[PDB]
Amino acid sequence: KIRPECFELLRVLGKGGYGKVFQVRKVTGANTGKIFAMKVLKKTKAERNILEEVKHPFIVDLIYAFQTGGKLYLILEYLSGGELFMQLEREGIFMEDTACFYLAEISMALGHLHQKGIIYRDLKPENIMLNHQGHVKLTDFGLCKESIHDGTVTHTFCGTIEYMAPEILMRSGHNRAVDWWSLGALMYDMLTGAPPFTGENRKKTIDKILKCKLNLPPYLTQEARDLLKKLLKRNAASRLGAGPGDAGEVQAHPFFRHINWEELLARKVEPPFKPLLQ
Ligand SMILES: C1=C(c2c[nH]c3ccccc23)CCN(c2ncnc3[nH]ncc23)C1
Ligand SMILES: [Zn+2]
Repeated sequence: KIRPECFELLRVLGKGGYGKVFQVRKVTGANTGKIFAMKVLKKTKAERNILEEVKHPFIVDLIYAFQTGGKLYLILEYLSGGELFMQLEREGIFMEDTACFYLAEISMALGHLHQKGIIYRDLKPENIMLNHQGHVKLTDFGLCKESIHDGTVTHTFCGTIEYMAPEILMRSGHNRAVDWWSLGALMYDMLTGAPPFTGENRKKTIDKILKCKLNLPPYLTQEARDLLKKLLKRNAASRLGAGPGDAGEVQAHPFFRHINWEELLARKVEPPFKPLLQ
């Protein structure tokens, strides 16, 4: 039987309005000494449900889950590699091979989610973690990681909306196509140093995202520009990935022509950055 006393708290990894995350050490049972991430939620139901259903090398693992008092406890694999964001922040702009690597792993995680009817919605780089090897882990399935909350009910607009598809901002209904939009916004951020549609304030950013007039920098390879054009489109249904092939359609793009998907998935491809060496 698992309970909070089975874990000593080592440090605060993050704290939001609705939850808090610790690095923890288990001190009982056969995983004695094992390090985990512990997320504590003040009761969140769809989050646990998703993690119990998903199982993929590029999606974070859920080890234990329990509730005691008013709190829900998720015990996740500890990811020492930090946020994808941190790497983008240090590098300024990714080389295309670099960007390619991460987008390729991500696209596989998204394939898995969609096959199970799950939508990630928001690929802002602080929502993508790296494991100790430097491989991608999607981690963000909870309510909202923010301190101050937009509106007073729903949590779409709370953090940056710079990677969110037009139809999400409009609340006009949406599907998995939004995730391929967000992949394009992430890809654009990686390659250019900023997301595709930014304003001076909130209102303007939304307006630029809705107008969706893409500026493709001339510096990028032909294959990169063509993929970005195919991802960042207002018409959700016409996005690469929006069709029957889902991730398949995206993975077959020339931009990924050097990817052995078998090797990538087995994590036998060397990540461009190794957190243990940094
Ligand atoms: C950052 C997180 C976070 C930051 N601010 C928050 C506010 C509310 C809820 C969560 C957060 C969450 C995930 N995270 C992780 N770090 C390391 N191993 C991890 N395994 N699984 C997740 C995880 C670090
Ligand atoms: Zn919020």
